[PDB]
Amino acid sequence: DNFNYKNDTKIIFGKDNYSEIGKNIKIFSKKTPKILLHYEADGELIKKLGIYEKVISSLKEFDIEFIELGGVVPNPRLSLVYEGIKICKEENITFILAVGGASVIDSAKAISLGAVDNGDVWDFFTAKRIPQDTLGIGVVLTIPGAGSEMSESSIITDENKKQKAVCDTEVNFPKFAILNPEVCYTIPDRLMAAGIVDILSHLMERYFTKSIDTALSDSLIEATMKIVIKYGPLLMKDRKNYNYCSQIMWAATMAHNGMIACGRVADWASHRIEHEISGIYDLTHGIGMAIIFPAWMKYTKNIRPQIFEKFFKEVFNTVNIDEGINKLEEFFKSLGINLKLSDYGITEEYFSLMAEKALGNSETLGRFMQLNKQDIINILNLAK
Amino acid sequence: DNFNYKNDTKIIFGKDNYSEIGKNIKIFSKKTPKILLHYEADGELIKKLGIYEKVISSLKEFDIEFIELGGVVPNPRLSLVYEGIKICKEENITFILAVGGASVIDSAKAISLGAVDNGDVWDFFTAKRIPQDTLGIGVVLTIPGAGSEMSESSIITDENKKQKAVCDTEVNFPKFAILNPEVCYTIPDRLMAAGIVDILSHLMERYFTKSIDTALSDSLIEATMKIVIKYGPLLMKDRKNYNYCSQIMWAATMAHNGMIACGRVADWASHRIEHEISGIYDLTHGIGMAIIFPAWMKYTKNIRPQIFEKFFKEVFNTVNIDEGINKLEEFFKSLGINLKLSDYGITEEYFSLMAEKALGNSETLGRFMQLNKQDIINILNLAK
Ligand SMILES: Nc1ncnc2c1ncn2[C@@H]1O[C@H](COP(=O)(O)OP(=O)(O)O)[C@@H](O)[C@H]1O
Ligand SMILES: Nc1ncnc2c1ncn2[C@@H]1O[C@H](COP(=O)(O)OP(=O)(O)O)[C@@H](O)[C@H]1O
Ligand SMILES: [Fe+3]
Ligand SMILES: [Fe+3]
Repeated sequence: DNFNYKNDTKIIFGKDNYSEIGKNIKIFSKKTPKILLHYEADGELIKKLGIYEKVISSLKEFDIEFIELGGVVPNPRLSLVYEGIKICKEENITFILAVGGASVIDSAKAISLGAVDNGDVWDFFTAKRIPQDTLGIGVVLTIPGAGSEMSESSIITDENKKQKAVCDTEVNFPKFAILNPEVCYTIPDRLMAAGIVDILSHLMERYFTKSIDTALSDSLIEATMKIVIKYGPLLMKDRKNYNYCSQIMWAATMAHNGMIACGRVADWASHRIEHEISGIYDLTHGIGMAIIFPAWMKYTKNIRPQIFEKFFKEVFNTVNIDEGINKLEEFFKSLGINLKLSDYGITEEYFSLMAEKALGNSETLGRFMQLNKQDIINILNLAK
Repeated sequence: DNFNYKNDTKIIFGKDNYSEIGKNIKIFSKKTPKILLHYEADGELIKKLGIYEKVISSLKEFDIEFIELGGVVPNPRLSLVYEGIKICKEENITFILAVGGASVIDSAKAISLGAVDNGDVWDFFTAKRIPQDTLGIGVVLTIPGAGSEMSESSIITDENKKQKAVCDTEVNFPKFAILNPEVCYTIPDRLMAAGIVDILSHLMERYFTKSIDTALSDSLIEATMKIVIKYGPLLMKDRKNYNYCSQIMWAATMAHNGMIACGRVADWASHRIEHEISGIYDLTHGIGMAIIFPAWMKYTKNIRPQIFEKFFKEVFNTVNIDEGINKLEEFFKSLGINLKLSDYGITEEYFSLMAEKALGNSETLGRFMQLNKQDIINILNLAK
């Protein structure tokens, strides 16, 4: 149970600090800076929220020239990376400012790769060549989900082949990421609640593990989880509260940190099951992770019951798995979330279809518990 | 209460992995690698422990040429950095492997600065010039104290001026740090116990703070502290237990991480008081941090009692400060440590002298509580 850890992304955390955009562009861009401002669509949100302008007022404040590129799709297209690469070689862009969420942060990362490369950028997603440099990006995050602002991955889709892929390498690490919890305020309720689940789930998938000798790390993952459990409901009912937003945003960041999860095997079973509820139904990840995970832990409560007893003792102050599973259920409902799939008029109709697609060509699925097709149907019946 | 965080030092954590020395030298040294092996004195310990050879067997395993430099003093001298710089320009050393503890890790860092600089290296400790590059170092840590293996500081002393100084900049960050808990085994008892106190103390100095809105971070610092409290005594009585050593070593690393302490004001009062007990008496830091801190928290128990109630609830499972201060006292004794200065035949003789030297030219000392000369004498009388 050894492990390595790197993460060089600079964290600029806090509020009323919009100068550090400029400052940090100067610090990690060569020569004189000239940047690309990247965002989903035509600035429609970042502008409506007032980030756009205060962004611009930072660049002006620092004599930073800049072209803009827009038109990002929620799952972004190499269509537009080929666009942005042309522009960074054409206009000698020396640095890119991702303003938005993970799917512009993703597109930004892939432009930063090709801006510096001689060949085609797919070869870096194709598993053909391993990029050895990028220009470098700074992110201004508007929504604390998934942590692409601090990761080494980029998730793009080739729509004319519509084969999607990813590229995972230490070059993709942002040079810096601005994190202001104020951006949490304008987020809609059901989307805020699902992002609080994503954080807890990210933590639980690493926590529930067959690994041993993990006490310290157990403690840290417990601490973050417990904070998500305490504050998530408060933020839900006090959306503009900077403190509440700071604990939550900071929790999501730490959840994405391999210092606290350090040499322990993550189980992705709940993720994959949910992936296929979301493939056939219009349903938000986080909401599906609140209906499935309790189903899954109910079905896996016999593998290492001790590590379940521990979980619920540390986090819900109780040694009975049943009582604690229900407290976790109750905590999900305290963020607006109905706990069953029937409640979303999802029926048993495609449980079979979903279970086959989840397993694909494998026979089982999972690490904590190896789960086969009928196992998965049982879990879906538990969550019905 | 905003904050920034960077740390690019690569963590290689674990056991039976001595190849990664070689591997990681290849990865972060230009061209073909040729390195400097740096250590205290003439390899006397690292060799006696068998690190020396398994080091060499990694470099041979990787066709890595290398000169050696030895002769480090516990508080190291620019005498020898001027030596090692000459050799890295002379023999085109492209990378340095610090094998040892913080005072060779320190000397290594200062050689890495000058190897790449045109002028004198003092100017980087003098506050005259701000270095903009180093060659780069890898550390193999033999003792988990102070965390210089992951810091940006280097503490050298000019003995012919015998003015000591430091240089703190993002270039000093090791490229990688090998951390194998096995190195804990051979450490002597009183020195292992004091290093367990250094870790707890490092955490407590950041915990006890006038800052607010720090719940998540409170939780993480509690988690680590609580682990140091649970495992430290076990490691003390089972010195070769890899699990126990892994939690403790990993705790010290995290204690040195500004993700868990994030935008909170550290109080250095206990450090400074202890510094002057150690200036006049032969006494190990960690042991003096176990006699002074309880004295100090007794004397500061009225500032924000709530944050004391919290501390002892989360860490010693009790809401009474007195009961908990005594549990912390008892925990110190459970590692071999007598709790009073009288027990070391330290008398009240220089309490006055020590209090004046601690304050220097300032009138008070501290952030949690402003402590004046008599205040400090009171704390020393509490610890007598
Ligand atoms: N600060 C914010 N306030 C309100 N809505 C936001 C904010 N950030 C993102 N969104 C919205 O959330 C939806 C999906 O999130 P997205 O921005 O694609 O990134 P992620 O992939 O990290 O969730 C988008 O339609 C966008 O409208
Ligand atoms: N793995 C180890 N086993 C035994 N003794 C050690 C080990 N590492 C360091 N020491 C000893 O500890 C003493 C002081 O620690 P030092 O190595 O100077 O670094 P640090 O400054 O981090 O404590 C030295 O005299 C050395 O003999
Ligand atoms: Fe997930
Ligand atoms: Fe200290």
